[PDB]
Parts: sequence; C-alpha cells; structure tokens
Amino acid sequence: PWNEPPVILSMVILSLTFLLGLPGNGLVLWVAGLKMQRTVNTIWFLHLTLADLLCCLSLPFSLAHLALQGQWPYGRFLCKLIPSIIVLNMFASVFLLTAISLDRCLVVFKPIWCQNHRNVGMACSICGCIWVVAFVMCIPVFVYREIFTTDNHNRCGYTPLVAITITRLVVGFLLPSVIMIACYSFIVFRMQSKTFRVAVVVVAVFLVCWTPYHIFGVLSLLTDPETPLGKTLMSWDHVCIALASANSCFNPFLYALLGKDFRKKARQSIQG
Amino acid sequence: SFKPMPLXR
Amino acid sequence: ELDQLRQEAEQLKNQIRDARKACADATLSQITNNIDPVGRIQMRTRRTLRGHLAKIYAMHWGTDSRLLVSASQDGKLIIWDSYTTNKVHAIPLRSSWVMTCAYAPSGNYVACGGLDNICSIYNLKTREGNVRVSRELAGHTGYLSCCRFLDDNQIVTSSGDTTCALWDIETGQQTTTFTGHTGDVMSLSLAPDTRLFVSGACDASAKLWDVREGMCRQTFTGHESDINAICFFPNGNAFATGSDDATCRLFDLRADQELMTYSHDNIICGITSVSFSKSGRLLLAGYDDFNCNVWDALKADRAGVLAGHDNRVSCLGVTDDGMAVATGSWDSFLKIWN
Amino acid sequence: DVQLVESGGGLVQPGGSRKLSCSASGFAFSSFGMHWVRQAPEKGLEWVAYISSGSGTIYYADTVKGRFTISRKNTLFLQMTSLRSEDTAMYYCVRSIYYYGSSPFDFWGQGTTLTVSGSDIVMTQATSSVPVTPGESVSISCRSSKSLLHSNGNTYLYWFLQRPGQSPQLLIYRMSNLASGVPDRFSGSGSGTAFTLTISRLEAEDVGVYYCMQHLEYPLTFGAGTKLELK
Amino acid sequence: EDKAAVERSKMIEKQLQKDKQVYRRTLRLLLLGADNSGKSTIVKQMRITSGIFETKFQVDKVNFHMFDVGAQRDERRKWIQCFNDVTAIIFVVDSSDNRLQEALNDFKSIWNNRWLRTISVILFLNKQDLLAEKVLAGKSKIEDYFPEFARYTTPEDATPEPGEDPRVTRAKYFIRKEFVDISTASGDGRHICYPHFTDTENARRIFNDCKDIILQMNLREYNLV
Amino acid sequence: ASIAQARKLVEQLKMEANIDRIKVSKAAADLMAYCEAHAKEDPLLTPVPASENPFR
Repeated sequence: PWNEPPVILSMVILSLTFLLGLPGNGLVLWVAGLKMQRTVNTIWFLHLTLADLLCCLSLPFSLAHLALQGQWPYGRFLCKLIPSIIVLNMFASVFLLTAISLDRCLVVFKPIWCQNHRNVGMACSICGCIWVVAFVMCIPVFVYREIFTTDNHNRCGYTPLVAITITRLVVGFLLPSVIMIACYSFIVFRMQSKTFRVAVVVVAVFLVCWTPYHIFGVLSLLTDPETPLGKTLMSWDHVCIALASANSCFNPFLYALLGKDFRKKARQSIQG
Repeated sequence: SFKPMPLXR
Repeated sequence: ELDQLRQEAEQLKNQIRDARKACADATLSQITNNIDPVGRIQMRTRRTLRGHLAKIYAMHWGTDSRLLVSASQDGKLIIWDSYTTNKVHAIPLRSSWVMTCAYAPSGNYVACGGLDNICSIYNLKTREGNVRVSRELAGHTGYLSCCRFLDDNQIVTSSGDTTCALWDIETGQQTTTFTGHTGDVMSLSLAPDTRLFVSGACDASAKLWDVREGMCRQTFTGHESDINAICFFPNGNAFATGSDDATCRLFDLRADQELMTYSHDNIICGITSVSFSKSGRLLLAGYDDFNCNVWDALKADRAGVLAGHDNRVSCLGVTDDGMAVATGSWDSFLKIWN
Repeated sequence: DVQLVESGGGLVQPGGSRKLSCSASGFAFSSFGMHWVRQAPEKGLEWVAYISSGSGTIYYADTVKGRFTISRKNTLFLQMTSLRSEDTAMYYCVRSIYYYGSSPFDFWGQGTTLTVSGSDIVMTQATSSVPVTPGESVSISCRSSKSLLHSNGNTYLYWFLQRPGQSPQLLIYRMSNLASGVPDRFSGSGSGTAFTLTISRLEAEDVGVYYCMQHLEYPLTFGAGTKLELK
Repeated sequence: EDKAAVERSKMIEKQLQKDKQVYRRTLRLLLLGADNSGKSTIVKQMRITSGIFETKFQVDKVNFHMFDVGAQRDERRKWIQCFNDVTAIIFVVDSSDNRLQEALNDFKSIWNNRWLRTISVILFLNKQDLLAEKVLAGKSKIEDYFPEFARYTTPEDATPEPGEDPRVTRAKYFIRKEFVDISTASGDGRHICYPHFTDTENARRIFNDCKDIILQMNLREYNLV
Repeated sequence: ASIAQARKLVEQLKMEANIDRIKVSKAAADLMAYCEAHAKEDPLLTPVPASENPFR
C-alpha cells in the first residue's frame, strides 16, 4: 500500500528502527538495571538508552502518520502532545550524546579533577538538567501545533516556524555536533588507531543520522508550498525523519555494547 | 498562515 | 645423628599411611550409591544486602540465625537485619584490611581482624549505645586469617604464622598456642560441641586440635595446593576442606582419612569457602569463577548453582536453623538465598 | 556513667510560653531517639513528644500538637506555648534507640517540675493498689483497647517501675524481654490485649507504682498504673 | 516502631555515602620491596608484631595510602590477594648488585601472578648513587653476574644526567632494561611498568604515574582505549 | 635446634599413629544415617513454602 518510493522507504527505515531499537535499548537498560552497577559510566548510558527507548516506543505514531499519509487520526490534544512526546526523546538523546562526549573528554583532559568531583549523583543531576533543557526545547512545538484544513480531512501542523526551527538547529544539532567533534578530536589527539576508529564512527553515525533532518528543516523555509521543490522536499522529509529516528536504534550498539565487558554481561544475562 | 508537518520537526 | 630421626619420621609417616589404607574397606560412594540424589536443588536470591563500599571478605550468622555481620576491605563491619535488610550497626575498623570476622553465639560480641595481626573484639550491647572495642588480641606474628568464638570469653584464631591460639578475652592473653603447621594457616572452624577445632593451612594439610589439650591430634592430607576453606559437618565428626586446587574433600575424624572429593572437569577456579546445610546433605562451596556451587554431600556430585555475582564469592555462611545461605562477594553484594 | 538531666522548668502564668531542656552525656546522643514523658502530680504518666535520630521524624500527643515543639550537641529542647493549667507536671527526658533487639526507654532523666498557676490506643488496669511483703510473690496486670501484636510477631508492651520519689526504670520491654540491670526476680507475659508482670521473692527495692505502656503506634499512651506497697 | 529502625538504616546509609566519596577519592598503594631496598627511607621521605604500617601522603589535592607491609611471612601469594585493588604496586629495588637476581625474581612474581593482572607496577630503582660509586670504583663488575653486560651497549637514545660518565649509564640502563624485559614478557598491555631512578621528587613521581594509571583506566572503562 | 625439632616431630607422629580408628564402612554408615535423620528439619533440600520462608 502507498507504493511511493519515498514514503515506503521511510516506513521501511521506521519499521527497522522499531524492530532493532526495542531489543537494542530494552536489553541494555535491563542489563543496566540488573547486571550492571549504577556507576557514572552507567548513568549516561542509562539516560541515553532511555531517551532512545522513548524515541522507539513513540514511533508507531510516525508509522500511523505515514500510512494515513495525510489528515490526522486523532483529536487536537493528541496532535498537540505527540510531536512533543517523540521529539523530546530525540533531542534528549542528542544532548546526552553531547554530555557523553564532554565527559569522555574530561576524563582524559583532567583526571585529577575527576578524582575529586566525578560521582554518580553529580552526573545524574546533569542528566536531569539535560532532560529539562530538552523539555524546554520542545514546548514551542506543543504551543504552536494546531489542526486545520490542509486536506480533504483536517490536517495538523503549524515568524515562529523559522524562529523555533533555527533555535532548535543551533542549540540541538550545531552545538551538540560542534562539541562532539571537538571532544572526539581532542581525545584522539591525546590518546591510538582504535581510539580514532571509535571516535570517528561515533561522530559519523551522529552526523549521518541528523544532518538530513536539519538540511530539510531549513529548505522547508527556503521552498514555498505548492511547488515541485516543496512537494519533493516534503516527500523525502519522511526519510529524513526516519534517519533521525534510527539514531535511537544505533546508539545502544555504538556506546554501551562496544565494551567487551558490557556486551559479555549482556550475553551472559540474556540467556533465559 | 498554516502548513501541515510530520511529527519530527 | 639427625639422619636417624629423619628415618624414623619417614617410617612413622609410612605406618600412618599403612594404617589408613587398612581402614579403607569401602569408599563412601559405594555405600551411598543406592540413595536417590538430592535432585534439582535450585535456589533464588530472596534478599541482597546492598551497601558495602568495597569487596567483602566475611559474612557470619549470629546464633539468632537472623543477623549477619559482613566485613569488607572498606574498613567496615556491618550487621544486617537479614529479613528486612536494614543495617543495624556499622562498625568502623581501625585497619581497613580485614580478612575475617565472627559473631559470638550470644550476639554480644563481633570479632574482626586481618593484615594488622590484631584480632579485635567489638562489643555490641554497650550502655553508651555505640559500638566500641572491648579487647584487641595482639600477639601473632602474621595476618590473622580466621577466627571463631568458643564462648563470650574464649576466641580461637588461625593466623599466617602457622599457629592457632586460644585466647582469653578478659585477660587478652593467649591461654594456649597450637602449633604444628608448616605454612600459613588460612582457615578454621570450631566443632559444634566446641571441644575441638580444625584449621586448614597452605601446607595442603588439615589438622584437628582439642582446646583442652593444646596439640594436634590428627593430620589429614590429600590436596595438591593450599587449603583455602574448611568446615565441620553438623555431626561434629567429619569436616569439609576446599583448596585453591579447585577441589574440596570430605574428611572423617574416626576414619582418619579422606572419604569423598567434589570436582568436575570444567571447574578450575580456586575454592574460597565451604559450608553444610543443617542436615549435612548439601555441601555448599564458593569459587573464584564468580559462582557458588551446591554439592550433594553423599551422592558426591554437583546438584545446583548460585550465581549473579560479578566477582569471586568470599564467604558462604549458612544460617544456624538452615533457613538460608548467604554469599559474600568481591563485588560488594551479600546475596541471601533460599 | 550514662546520664540525663532536664532543666529549665519553673512557675508560669496561664497562657505563658517557656523552653524546657534536656542534657545528655555518656552515650552517643545523636544516634538515640529522644522522647518526652510527663506526670501530673496525682496521675499516671502521659506521653508528650518524640524526635527520632537524625531528626528524621517528630510526633506529638493529640493534646499537645503544635502548642509544644521539640528539637535536638548532646542536648534537646521542648518549646511550649499557651501553657494550660493541665500542663502542670513533672517532665522526664527519655532516650530510645531503635533497631532489632534494641531496648527503647532504657534510661529516664531525673525530671523537671513545671507549674502553671478517641482514635488512640488506650490503656487501663483492673487495679490501683496491692499489698505485698518481702519474701512473698506478687503479680500485676494491664489491658489494651487494641491487640499490641504487630504483624512481625512482637508484642509491643513495655513495663516501667517508678520507685517512690525518683525516676522510673525499664523493667520489661516488648512484653517479654528483661531490661539490663533489672533483678531476675521479675517476669512478664503478654496475650494480645491483656498483659501481666510478676515478681517472685519480693524485696523492698521493688516497692513502687508500675506503669504499662503500648508502643504499637503514637501516641504512646501509658496505663494508669498499679501501686505495690508494703504490708 | 520498626519505621524507626528503618530510619536507623537510612542514617547508616548516609554515613556510608559520606564515606564513599572519601574512599573513592583517596588512592590505595602497596609498597613491596626487598629489606635492603630503600623502601624504609622512601617512607621516611614521605609525610602526612604489627603486620602493616599504612602511611598517608598528599600531592596536589590527591592523597594516597601507601601500605608498607610489616610483620608477615615471605609466602606473599596470600596476603597479596587483599591488595589486588590498589591503583599501583610500588616495588623498590637496590640497583647495587650479589642479590639483584632475587630482586628480578620478586618482580617476576609481582608482575605475573594471577590476581594482579590489572595493577600497574611503579618500580623505584633506589640507591642509585651507591650503584654509581660501586661501578666507578670498580668494586664489582656486573659481568660477573650478568654475562650479557659484556655484550650489551648503551642505547642510542639514552638521556643521562649532564656530567654522568658512560659506565654508570651502561649500568643503569642495563638494569632498567632487565626489569622492563620481565614487564614486557606478558605482552598484554592491561597493566604497565613505570621504572624510575632515585630525594624530594619521589612523591611527584608517584603522582605522575598514578595520573597515568587513572587516565588509562578511564579510557579502558569507556571502551575508548 | 634440628635434633630437638625432629624428636618432637617423631613423638608427635607417634602420638597420632597410636590413635584409634574405625573402618570407613562404619563412618559412611552413620554419616548416611545422620543425613537422612534430619531430611525434614533441613529446609534447603526441601524447597520452602512461602508461608514458612521468612525471606519471601
């Protein structure tokens, strides 16, 4: 059904994201709750995989939207909540990538300082602050989304649009990506080939996942509706969102389950 | 005015 | 001159070997072959005494069978209310390198010692409310590896300097020094009737001592490496020994020789503890491989496993009434099983 | 020696305000819960207030709530406001450390006089005075509006002896356990709502008035108490 | 009543959590070494029948417990199992040759035994001045005990002290090489040897080595080494 | 030293060698009897019902 290549590829990527991320995040957070101790290294991974779990669990709304390919299947409250609920998980995950990169940099840049200050409660407090900052980053969409005509059945959507799009750009993707590439450059320059491999893969996956979302974000302001550019852009935008989501299924494998220790603990625990 | 938009934006 | 005494020592040891062989008419497995095995004796973690800072080295049950005193390298001895998992005392030690602790049968005193060589005695029932040292039993020339109370006044300690000692906690002096080992005496356990005790040592031989006489009565051998753990069978007439050779053995005193050995080709980790369940039908042993295994003490083969630890289990005490088995660990969790 | 000394009481006009104080030494004060218990000049004991170790929680009696206030440096304080005629009483500072096998109320202060110019568990006794003689044996009883057996199997009755003209002492705690230093002549029993304490081979040191107390839930209501008196 | 016991438990947990931070930030160190080694004089340099002589010292707001082991038997394979969570095992040797072979046997024993695989070894080659004088005066010839020294030569990348004559350079670098050979023979990298020659700076040297151990453990934990 | 030490060793070995002994069959027999005689009082080898088990 709905055989358009852009939408069907988007639904493929989304279904793959769900199918990989339910187990991917579920098993790692289950291990973190039972087999893995609540260390500082565990705290960032727990919060990250939890944000990714929220990303995955809320994705069936995106699948439903893709299948309906228009209008809105629920009420006004549903349309006001759903985007915020999904994208809070997304942006919290991105900020937690930033926080992990900063902490990795810190534990290589000033170990004496870490020995005096780095503890579980402090890190968890930072993660709570990041949840709050992400929540702040996502109430604009809550206030601004509304239902309208836009179609044979009432579609839902919304200066503010450019304002929040650019604000979310600068604070949720540019600052994260700049900080991350700086940290992963510095760590490699301190540490070597294995360090370089992990750092480059970690930056690459993040950029591949989140660049499409934002380039289409700004092009949505560049291109007017009811034009080829608008139509083709919004068509492929589903795939862009799908990539940004797939970040959430990749993250467990490229942070926590890299470690032979954590992955061995998983392989032992997940039996029965 | 108004424009419809997917969830992730 | 001396060669004569060497020859007599060798020939006397040969006499003992011959006599032990003469007594061996039927090894234990033969007579026990007919009984049904204990079966699938699986167990599950009911509680978990979370809270130590570092690796544990002892977890001993009080005579009430409900409090457990756990001692850890963090310099702490914590008394656990094992039904609720409340912590009723935290007892900060002088020297953090504890290696053993003990709970007096009255519950009045908690003993504890280690690389300091001083066996401390802590008093729990002080009028001032807070725990305090009652006596500090100085006198060994090596690490105090293991200790147990005979009664509220007398404590018996096994130390790295090859000796064991019967102290008097009122005077603080060694009322009797047991000697005869030729290595570190790494383990000890007083018999149920407190008339005698055994201590296993890194000469790979276990010795039975009577506290009323002051010398070893019997010497048992058969391990290929140091004996890390030892425990009396509840009848007070047999005891288990477990060694870094990854194998543990059952010795019968009246038989004067080893009767059964517990091993399986896939275990290579060194032992750390041994303890029977009250009937003597289950032998529990702790290992370096992070597991603790349950051995059918007479069918003489493995029957269950205790798991979930990140590191080696340091001690495997069983409650007096048998309702549970604790397992201290180097990952700081004291798992309680039933 | 373990020691408690309360101080600061005195004469007050009705409606007045004052601070009572408790001082401690010889024991790890900051790990003990501190109670206040008071006694009218011609009545049995009544519970007043409780402050737990580390100040984790505080309670007050239903007739005291808000008007008084408690705080704990080896000292404690008892704020008082709108002092009533009925607030006239001798006030005792009482220590209590709580853990499995612990012995709450094991030490009572000397006591300060202060003079002013239905959902509860309540206690009663079928007796108020009893003749006794040394060498003989005696008994007493106490009764409850609720069964004092908590779900854990302990019965939370407490027995106290007030020898004439001095601080009380703990005789038996949680309805069976004999407190330290108590002569072995005593014994006790508990049957859910009804409780007894017994003395075999009495000596004159045991003369006084006996108070039973429930500890299952606040407020800690005392019974009216039974006098055991010579000849 | 029982809830008061629960509060007691919470209080004990607060006490333990205040102790956790201190235990975590303070650094445990062992101090092995031969009786003729400078371990006693090193302990005298550092500043704030018993079996253990814990001493404590501080550098740059990092404080260390150096556990000089006291009256114990020489069968170390047991009381070493306690120390297998220190941050580094300081080993001190008399570089003056003969009993150097016993020092090398100690180092092998310390490096390879099964419980210490994650513990770095800081090796202070102490008494260096006495080695230098003994070589310079010809009182002993190292070839007498290490035949290789008759064929070995100074490294092309050595950095001796200015005014140091090549003989004692030969000697020092030989001895350090001989220990580092035992160090490298495990070929596993999971723990690293930090030899030094040696004052006032030994505390700073321990601090630098411990900084490196902590940094490498941080990299290993994050799977980013 | 060594002469007296060895004399003590041989005397100790004699004291041990003269100790009484029983055939291993008897030891095994009454060890078996003991373990069976408490099969009901020992709870670990009889997986405990939740009403009896105080850790449940």
